[PDB]
Amino acid sequence: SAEERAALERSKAIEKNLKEDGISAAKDVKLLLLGADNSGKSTIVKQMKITGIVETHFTFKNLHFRLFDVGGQRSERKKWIHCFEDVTAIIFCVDLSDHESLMLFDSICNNKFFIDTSIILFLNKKDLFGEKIKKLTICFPEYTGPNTYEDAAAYIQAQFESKNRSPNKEIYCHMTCATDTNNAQVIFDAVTDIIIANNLRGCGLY
Amino acid sequence: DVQLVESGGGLVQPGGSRKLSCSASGFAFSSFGMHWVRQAPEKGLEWVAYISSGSGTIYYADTVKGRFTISRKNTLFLQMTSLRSEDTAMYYCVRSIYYYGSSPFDFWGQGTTLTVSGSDIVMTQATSSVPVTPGESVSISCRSSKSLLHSNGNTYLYWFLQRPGQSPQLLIYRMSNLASGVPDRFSGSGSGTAFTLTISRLEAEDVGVYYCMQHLEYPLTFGAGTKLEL
Amino acid sequence: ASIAQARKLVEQLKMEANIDRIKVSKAAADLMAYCEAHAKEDPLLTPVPASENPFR
Amino acid sequence: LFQPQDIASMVILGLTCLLGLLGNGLVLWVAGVKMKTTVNTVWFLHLTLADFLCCLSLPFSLAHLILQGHWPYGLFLCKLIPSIIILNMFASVFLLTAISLDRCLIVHKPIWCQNHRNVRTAFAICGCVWVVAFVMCVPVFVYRDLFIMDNRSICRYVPTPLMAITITRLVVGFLVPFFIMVICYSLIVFRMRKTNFTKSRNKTFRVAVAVVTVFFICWTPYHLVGVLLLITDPESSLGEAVMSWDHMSIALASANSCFNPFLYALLGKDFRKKARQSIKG
Amino acid sequence: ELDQLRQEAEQLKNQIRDARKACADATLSQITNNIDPVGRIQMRTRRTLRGHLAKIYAMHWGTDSRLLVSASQDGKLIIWDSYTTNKVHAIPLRSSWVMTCAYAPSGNYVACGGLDNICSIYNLKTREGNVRVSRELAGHTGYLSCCRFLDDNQIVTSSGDTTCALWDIETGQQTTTFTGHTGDVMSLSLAPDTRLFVSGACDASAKLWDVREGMCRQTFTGHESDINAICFFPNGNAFATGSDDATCRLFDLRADQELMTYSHDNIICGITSVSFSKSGRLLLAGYDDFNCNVWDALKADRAGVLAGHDNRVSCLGVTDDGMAVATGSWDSFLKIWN
Ligand SMILES: Cc1cc(C(c2ccc(Cl)cc2)c2ccc(Cl)cc2)sc1C(=O)N[C@@H](CCCN=C(N)N)C(=O)O
Repeated sequence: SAEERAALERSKAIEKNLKEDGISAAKDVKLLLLGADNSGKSTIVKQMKITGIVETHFTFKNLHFRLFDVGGQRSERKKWIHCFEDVTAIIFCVDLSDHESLMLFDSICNNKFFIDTSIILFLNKKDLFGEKIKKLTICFPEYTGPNTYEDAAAYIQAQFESKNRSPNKEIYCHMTCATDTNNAQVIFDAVTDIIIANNLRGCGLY
Repeated sequence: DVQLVESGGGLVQPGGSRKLSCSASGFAFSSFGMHWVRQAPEKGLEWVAYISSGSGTIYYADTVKGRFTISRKNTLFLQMTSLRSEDTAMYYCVRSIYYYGSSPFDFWGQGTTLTVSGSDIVMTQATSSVPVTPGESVSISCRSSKSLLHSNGNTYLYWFLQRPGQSPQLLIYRMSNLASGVPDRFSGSGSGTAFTLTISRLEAEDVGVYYCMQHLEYPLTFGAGTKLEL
Repeated sequence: ASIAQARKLVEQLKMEANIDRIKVSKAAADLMAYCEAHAKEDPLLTPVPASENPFR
Repeated sequence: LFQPQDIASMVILGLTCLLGLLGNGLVLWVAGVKMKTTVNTVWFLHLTLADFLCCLSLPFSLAHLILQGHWPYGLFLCKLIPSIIILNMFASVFLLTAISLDRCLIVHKPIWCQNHRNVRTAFAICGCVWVVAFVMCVPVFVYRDLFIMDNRSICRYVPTPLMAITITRLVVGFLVPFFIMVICYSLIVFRMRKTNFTKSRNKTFRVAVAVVTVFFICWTPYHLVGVLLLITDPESSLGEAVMSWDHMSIALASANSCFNPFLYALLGKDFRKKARQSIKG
Repeated sequence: ELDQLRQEAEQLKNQIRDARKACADATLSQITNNIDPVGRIQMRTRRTLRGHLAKIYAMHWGTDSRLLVSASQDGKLIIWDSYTTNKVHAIPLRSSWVMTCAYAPSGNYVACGGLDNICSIYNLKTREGNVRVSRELAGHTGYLSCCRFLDDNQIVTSSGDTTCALWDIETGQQTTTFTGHTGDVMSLSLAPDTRLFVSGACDASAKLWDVREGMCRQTFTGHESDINAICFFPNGNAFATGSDDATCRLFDLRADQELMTYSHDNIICGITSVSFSKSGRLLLAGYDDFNCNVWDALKADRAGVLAGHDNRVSCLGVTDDGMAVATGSWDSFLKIWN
């Protein structure tokens, strides 16, 4: 112990700094964006403004939301999806312009690593969907019902809800036409509900 | 590049007080230990004070305790009180960073001339003066009181070179390693008590005075100094 | 279009097929000889005394 | 040879000390060697430690009861032991109340519990609770004397200081904790009856009523006897009727210590899985 | 035409298969049957370094068998001192998605990479007392999975773009590239001679490259799923790869085929890391089933268990002199066995 005391002091100081930074950096709220190519992700990511991981952070109502996008990774999803195990939620976007989106939703809902992270569901091009209906049983050959806007949209929403298998997770919904910027409020409400549920379940009372 | 410019020295009446500062720029001063070493007009180097990183630990020599205080942007201070006759010297400023594989006592300042009108490991150098012509090989020996070969397997001997009219530069640290920038001509070895430095193909620029220092436990005591003059 | 890929595959197979091969017994003997020869400086399959252990 | 109520007390305290030692040691070991110090596990750690220490101190009092007086020790133990016992009991009660308040605040204002909730805050609250318990248990330590007046040591001790201490203990142990617990859990359930809590409100209500009823059963007769004995003059049928059950009243308060880990720590399914996995080690 | 090319390919494959089957005069198991076994090997934890906050994805030993570096997804890459469990450095990262690490043979550089398709270089011996990013290589499209230092002025990388390329840490340009893999490349290892290196893609195949002439030499197949690790025998003549089909295998370079298969019925989890011993007798493999096994490298029988981790183990590697073993898992703990 001639001059090893200085090294020990340096080690203790950097350990303290590491702990302080780690605690100070854990208050942000993570998220994630998934969906098809140009299926409404562009509209929402441009509404709030601000080729690997693309990150955005904006403070809303004293909550710091971090948003990730991984659409630029053209590889198998089973080799990097385990990195996002601890995200607080997952945001999924679908457009009613067109099995392409329901298959991926079913795949992500039944994944082993995501048995507790809720999925917030957004729908886009509602009026365009009505126009296409006027100009809907081709996309749903098994559709047993009238070709009207309300019934078709409701049945497609029910088909979205049917793929769920794990009771521990909940799936919300919101209709949009890629022309409104009200998504911040609904994201805030869904995220605060998810936070309350996760914390209460952590305490064990839920 | 790296520079430790300093100022604050001048003629002071006996019993007075003065403050000195060691300005530092060019590196991360926030995580470097700072020493203070002094040298009389005729005698050899001595030790004055030391302050660690974060102001955690402070030490002082035997003849300075209480009188002077070392305190720490990028500026270092050393408050001086109750000046006496022996205080006249040219004080230097020395940085040092300690971890596994580091090189303490690397850079020295330029000095501020100041004038006023046992358990300690003792180092001895018998060769006070040695006449050597250029083109030959020399050897210098530094002995100690207590063995410097700790149980870790590391010896704590240091060798310094001070060219005429300049500031000392580190040449060999921990008795076997060569500091950065020094040519491989210089080599030092030893065991336990007998230490010896070997110089090959002496050049004109190698003239000066060599010092021997230990770092086993504070306080630090220098050697007498061997003048390997031409 | 895909003719380049087929040509590359054919060239790679032609290069691979020209290697020189030996019986497995020689390689097994080499492995056994290396394993037995260097058995004195492997402190994992032998219990090193606590006197020569820096992790103790 | 033995009072029948004292026989029942002796056997139930034996079972209580064995069960509490086993459970508290198990949970302390599991939390110490396997789990980390997350935000929601510090409270369980502190409560389990207090219960474990009280269970450790209990068999000495069992020896007291078995010996039937005849204090063998010096003045220091006659001064020490009751104060530490009371410290541990009141610390357990305060930790329970703080847990309930935390569970209410985690729901009433979610945002404040997202930015200003960390480990240091929980540690500070626990330390404040412990120092409050120490300040609450010092006064009994203040007035301990080793009287003998007979062939054997007889460690003993209407005057106003007795009234002051008993009333303040009654207040801080029974009035504030009960009101805080009922208010917090009423608010939590009322918030749970709003929306998206269909899966809950079945386990939540059961857990709330179970915990509150257990607390009430454990801690009602102790304070009731404490007030009844001093308030009403002794040496009566009521005086005997409040003296006799005193020796068999702290029994249930101490059994609360071994009941708490099952109702609070063992409720979590993840903790149950971890304990089951670690039992095989 | 296309039929002629297909027939030629089939004939070439038939010739390769016949030549490989001809050399299998006898199996290794028959030869190794007579030699004595090693018995039971028991190992105990000696230290534990608790500094990280999130999952650990890599751990590389220093060249002097004293210092180690650990990379985690918390955005830090600490440097440890094994003999006293001390922290010596701490390097914050720009990106928090890192799944690789390396440590220079001369002890003056540290490399990291991840999901941002960029390989970084760090300088440890600056004169200003801080660690500064000397270079940031770019050009890969897919995520980088492994990277090793050939010397102080070169580095070899294997990325998710199904390619491997050799860099130059002086000018930062792709000096050479390697092609031939139809899937993601998730494992790379360089020979002790530092002249040849083998890599494992994610289509159940492993290939051997040449650094100098920049082309393939041989292809080994026989697995069933994506390979996740690879390493070299100390003799430099054989390598052992552990796939996701719960089976490790041993390949001989000269024999151009496999030698032994390492399977256990009780184990179905996929191997995430393999590593040999100093004398080439123990093959200490890590498992996704929360534990580690110590296979005897010659008799294909188990010889111990390195139990003690609370989650999947993501790394393992012995020292240069074969004295210690270091494993790090997803529970943010690194333990030094012995
Ligand atoms: C641990 C313990 C053990 C106790 C046993 C006991 C019997 C014989 C001897 Cl030698 C020692 C102990 C006991 C039973 C009845 C009686 Cl009258 C006295 C003691 S009491 C006790 C404790 O904490 N007591 C205080 C609590 C103050 C609250 N006010 C109330 N309870 N009225 C108390 O005595 O009241």
